[PDB]
Amino acid sequence: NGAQGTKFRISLGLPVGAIMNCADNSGARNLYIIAVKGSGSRLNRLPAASLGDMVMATVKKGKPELRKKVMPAIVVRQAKSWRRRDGVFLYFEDNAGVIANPKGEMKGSAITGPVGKECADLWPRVASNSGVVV
Amino acid sequence: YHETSILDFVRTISMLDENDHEWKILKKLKQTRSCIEDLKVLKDFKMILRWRKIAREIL
Amino acid sequence: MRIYQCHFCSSPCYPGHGIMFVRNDAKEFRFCRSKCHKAFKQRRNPRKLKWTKAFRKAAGKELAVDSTLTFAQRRNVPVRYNRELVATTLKAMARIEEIRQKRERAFYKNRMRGNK
Amino acid sequence: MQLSWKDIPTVAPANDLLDIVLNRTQRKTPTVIRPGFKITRIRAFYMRKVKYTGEGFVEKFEDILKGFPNINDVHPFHRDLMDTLYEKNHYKISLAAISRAKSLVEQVARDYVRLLKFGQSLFQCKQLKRAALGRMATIVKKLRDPLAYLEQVRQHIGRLPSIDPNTRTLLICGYPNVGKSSFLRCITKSDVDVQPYAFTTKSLYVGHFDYKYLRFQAIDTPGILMNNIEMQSIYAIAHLRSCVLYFMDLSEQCGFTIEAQVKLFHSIKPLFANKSVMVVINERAQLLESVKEVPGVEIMTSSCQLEENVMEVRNKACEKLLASRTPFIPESVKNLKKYDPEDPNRRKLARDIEAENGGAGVFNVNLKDKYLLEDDEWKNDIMPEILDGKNVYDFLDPEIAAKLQALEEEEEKLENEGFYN
Amino acid sequence: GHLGFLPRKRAASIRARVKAFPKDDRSKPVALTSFLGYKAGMTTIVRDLDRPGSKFHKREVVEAVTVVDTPPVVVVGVVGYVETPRGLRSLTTVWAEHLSDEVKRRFYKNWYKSKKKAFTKYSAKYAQDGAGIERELARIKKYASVVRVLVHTQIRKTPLAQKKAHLAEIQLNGGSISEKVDWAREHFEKTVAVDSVFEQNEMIDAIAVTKGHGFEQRGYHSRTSINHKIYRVGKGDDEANGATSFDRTKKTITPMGGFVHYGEIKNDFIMVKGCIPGNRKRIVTLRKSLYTNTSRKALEEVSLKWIDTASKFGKGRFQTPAEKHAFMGTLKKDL
Amino acid sequence: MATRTQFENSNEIGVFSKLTNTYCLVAVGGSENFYSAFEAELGDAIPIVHTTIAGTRIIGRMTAGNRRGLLVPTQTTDQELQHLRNSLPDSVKIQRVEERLSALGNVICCNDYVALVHPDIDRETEELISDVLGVEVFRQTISGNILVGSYCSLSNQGGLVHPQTSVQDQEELSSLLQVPLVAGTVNRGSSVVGAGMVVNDYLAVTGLDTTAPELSVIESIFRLQ
RNA sequence: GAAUGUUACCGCAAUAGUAAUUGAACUUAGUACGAGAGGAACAGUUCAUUCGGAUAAUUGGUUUUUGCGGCUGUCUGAUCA
RNA sequence: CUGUCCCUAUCUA
Repeated sequence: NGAQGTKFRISLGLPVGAIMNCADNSGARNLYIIAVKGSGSRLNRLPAASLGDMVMATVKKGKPELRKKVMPAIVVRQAKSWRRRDGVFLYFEDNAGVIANPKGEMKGSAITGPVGKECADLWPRVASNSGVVV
Repeated sequence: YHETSILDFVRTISMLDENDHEWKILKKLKQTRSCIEDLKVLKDFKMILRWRKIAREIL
Repeated sequence: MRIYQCHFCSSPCYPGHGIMFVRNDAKEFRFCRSKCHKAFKQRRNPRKLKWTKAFRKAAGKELAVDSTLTFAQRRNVPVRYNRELVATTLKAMARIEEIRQKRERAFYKNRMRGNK
Repeated sequence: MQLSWKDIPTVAPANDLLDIVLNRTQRKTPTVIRPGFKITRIRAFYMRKVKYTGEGFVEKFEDILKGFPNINDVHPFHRDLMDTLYEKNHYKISLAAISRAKSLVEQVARDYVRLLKFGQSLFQCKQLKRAALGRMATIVKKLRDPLAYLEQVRQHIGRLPSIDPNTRTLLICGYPNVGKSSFLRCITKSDVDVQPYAFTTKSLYVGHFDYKYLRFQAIDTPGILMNNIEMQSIYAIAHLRSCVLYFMDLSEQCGFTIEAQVKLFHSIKPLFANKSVMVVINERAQLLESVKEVPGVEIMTSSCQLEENVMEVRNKACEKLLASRTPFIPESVKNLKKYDPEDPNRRKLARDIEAENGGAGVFNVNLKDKYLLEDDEWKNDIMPEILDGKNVYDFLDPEIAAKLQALEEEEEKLENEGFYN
Repeated sequence: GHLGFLPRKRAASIRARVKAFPKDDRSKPVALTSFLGYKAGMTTIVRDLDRPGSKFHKREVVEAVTVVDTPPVVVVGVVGYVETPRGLRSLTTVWAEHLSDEVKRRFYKNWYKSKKKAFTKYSAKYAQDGAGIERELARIKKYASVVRVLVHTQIRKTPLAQKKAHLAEIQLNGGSISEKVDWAREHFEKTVAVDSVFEQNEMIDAIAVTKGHGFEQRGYHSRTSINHKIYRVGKGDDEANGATSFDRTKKTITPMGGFVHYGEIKNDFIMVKGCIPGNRKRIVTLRKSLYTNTSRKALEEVSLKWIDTASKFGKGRFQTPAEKHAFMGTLKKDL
Repeated sequence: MATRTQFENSNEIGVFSKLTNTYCLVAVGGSENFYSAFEAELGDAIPIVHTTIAGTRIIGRMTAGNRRGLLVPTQTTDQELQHLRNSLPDSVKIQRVEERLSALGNVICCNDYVALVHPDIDRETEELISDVLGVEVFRQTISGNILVGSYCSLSNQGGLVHPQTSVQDQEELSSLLQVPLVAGTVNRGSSVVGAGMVVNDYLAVTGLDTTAPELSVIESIFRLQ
């Protein structure tokens, strides 16, 4: 659910334990990555997420309601240089993500800041709640 | 995104229209416009601070 | 395909070459090579580097404005793509490039003449 | 769950369950040891095998207990429905038998593991392990009858209907053999023939239908005249929030006289009086006045052999249950005919063209010949868009001839003055 | 690791001889099954992707394609192979009576000190009233069940300084082995165009020795890469070979200032997506898929949009000197 | 009146396509069943154009416009703009917009007479929208919702607002536009009304999961029948 | 690395090993099935995880290019260096 | 905050 195509192996720069700003008006400040769903288990490799990936994260900062809980999160910014199909390499300002249910429905009424094109084209609901795509 | 009128920087440090007569007068000075509005892209803040001090002295 | 203009150096940026940066203002910074990207990371002013095209334009070492440069205006209004229009535009582009070369040479000669 | 317990795992008989557990114990765990091995090693090996067998038995028993719904702890309607088909006390005793078997297996495993560690020889350890396995088999063997009963009730419960008492619903009641299921056939997707013999339906039938966009479904019942088939209908009538329709045969069919049917309806009235009842009649008609003594019951004179009044009854049952700047439209759209899917002559859509060309993974939609142009001769656009490293799109524009002429005039006016030399 | 690639020892020679050849359809017209060449750097290509189903359908995609220098190949002889219980056996061989200085040098290790008597005796007997060459041709036509053609590369037409050609055998896939030798006879001392053996969008599999790495022994081993599509085939005399139907700029595919560790492309070349085993200046042989691997990716054509030909040494902002001059303008040393 | 379909086993009909009273836009894909359904519903009555925006299939959200003109974001390539011009009649203006809020479909909710835009949108973009599209523009937020385009669908016959719209907000929007507005849901209770369906003066396309009461409400609010 | 007239070139193959792996996106699918709830599959195409062989076409990393330019310090009486 | 690590690569004597 939520996905709209097959994964594209973009550069990974968000291994487990990373922290990223919550780019939504849901009230959460940051998201702590605990695991990367859909990733491969390599020998000693830390599961690494990327733009457009769905991962499980816990709200380490924000209102107490979201604290200590775990919910699926979608990465909207990676900040790591990766090769887009349109020739030029690009990287975002900083790491960011959003919190949504496994069905792709965003908890926040609207997303803030730039949104990766790959994630927008793979998560239609994210693009629906996005205002600045790239 | 953060957007503020640097024209009003005279009344301000925390940060770092030609119709108004005040900006027209401030433009007549040998300073200035080239990169004042490019704060994020700019040590050049010293020039902006000097321009602000000059404007305060004039006004 | 687009031969973009580097934000810092203003040089053409062919596909693949260079790197890109994304700002919260939705604008994209294109750098033709790692040198320009590293210079921008240090927040150096492009108008204060002797080798940047912006400095040369501001410094007057090269023609800042010319009639031939108006043809390169970014047109956001598309056209019906008439083949005759395409051929005329190609010929005009070639002639304008020749005229721009001639005018740049004349400007350089004017700036150079006087070294007695 | 609560609707249909089709997810219950199969209850393997005592012989099958024991065989599966023993095969799992023999396969997964190791079985190679020697008398010369360390005594502690042999003790640990035997204890591990016994513990694995006990854990497998416990897991099987726990899965059986969890999958099976506790009749007492289920919705009263479903509870009584299960009680009518399966004796509630017998089912509870059967479940308690499985629980007792699991407890005995756990106790045996713990006691033997406690005793097994003290074995002073390989033979003693082997004998203790064999005794534990025999105890487990005997405990499982005694459960043959309850295990078979559990398997039968599991295989029978899966096909039971997913009745939803909370939702607004209508119940088809009446005497048996009155074609009560014919109304069901013509009002919903259900499929049960007239079958002129009375007790065709040994179980309730349910069918869904929609009225005024609100969800509805109808439940069929064998009928009433003290047996399981008849008993289950009583609880369905009582507990369900559905309205109940009474079917009567105004003919020699079913042999029962009109007086007998009316008397039976009156006798069962104290049970469905609050259900917003309706009567459908599938000096003779004079007795209908006595039936009408109940304010809430109507008299739908009809015959279930056709759709003479099923259409009106469908709406009546639902009604009773509920009682309880200007726009711009291009002329082309209004003139274009609708795409009739069944007509072979309908306009060929992109789907037909793709099918005639090949699969979806080999046919590529061509945008050429679709977009408009001044001249269709050059529809095969090959726009270069690049010239000596220059973006043509930044120069493409009409009336550029005047600009070129002005530039030429400027060049002429600059050359005659000797600007270049 | 990969036990299938063991032993990871040094290759027998720089020229990795082809172990297997594609199927032999004895009814098809006579044609070559392999071609020689030399790797010449690499370049980036951006093109549209006509591939239904893929999300990037009707979209431009950047890709890297290698460039191999393939000067016209010249045939100097043929080999007849008979079938025996111990495998194929070469019963006899023939030559054209004329051998270029390159192959003559290939037969000598100290050329300048050699007397250069490579084929004087054989050539003298070749000029008789036949009965020496026709006999061998008839013997091949009679007993041989498969025929291979001997050819060599025109190193003297290559910007490399090796000055020595490499002999290589190529299997003939077409007509009966009598038609094979009949066609070969008409090609003795002749040259075969590169575009005759391959065409655009055709898939090929390369075979060459990879870069050596010394002790770790690593590298310098023979390797085969399959399913490589040909994006464009050009000619040395075809000016503007790098000019796509869209770019239409009169610039050669040779990068500004020449290739890195390689000269300039002034002969026929083959452009194939992806990399190839070996490095620049390494001799590479090209096969065609070893079988009918005509998948949709192979079937679909690649309409080139732009070809990168900037200065590969260091960096590059322009594709031709004219662009650099126009952008930079006149300079002090210009006038 | 309305139609229920799904694009590539997806319920976000409006995300992957845009519908107007004179033209329609759809994404590019091997499974053209979406295009087949559009042709069945419209056929040759109005042009159907396949066009990606910056290579995205969410053109329905990246671009916004009306029957009088079309707007595309900066990320749109020149080739895409040329294809749009060729495939679109000259009667409909095409104008690239340079703004931070590139999500025109989510930032701009526009009909043939009036349009709503994100208040943060700069004055120049608002003036360009008013001129090219020839429609009045007012900065507004539906019951505090910032993404008016995604959470609001507007048409000359009516408009659908997100379910959490306050009654006062509904009345204010109805007075501003003068067309009746009633809160509702699409895609079986989906809060993103503007993404799951598209609607023009005569045609409405919604997700297959939309319930019959939802379809009836959509038809009634838009006065289809 | 000598060896079987010598020297060089092109070859066959007994033999030893061997490799690819699994998943998901869409016409087929809202079709069969099914009262509903839900919901297949073949053939086709397009991607993906791990593993392995190669390349640096673009990008990241690396500088006894020391290649350039600047900076704290001292010496050639100083500046050029 | 760091190459301890995901994941290693490069330079010097």
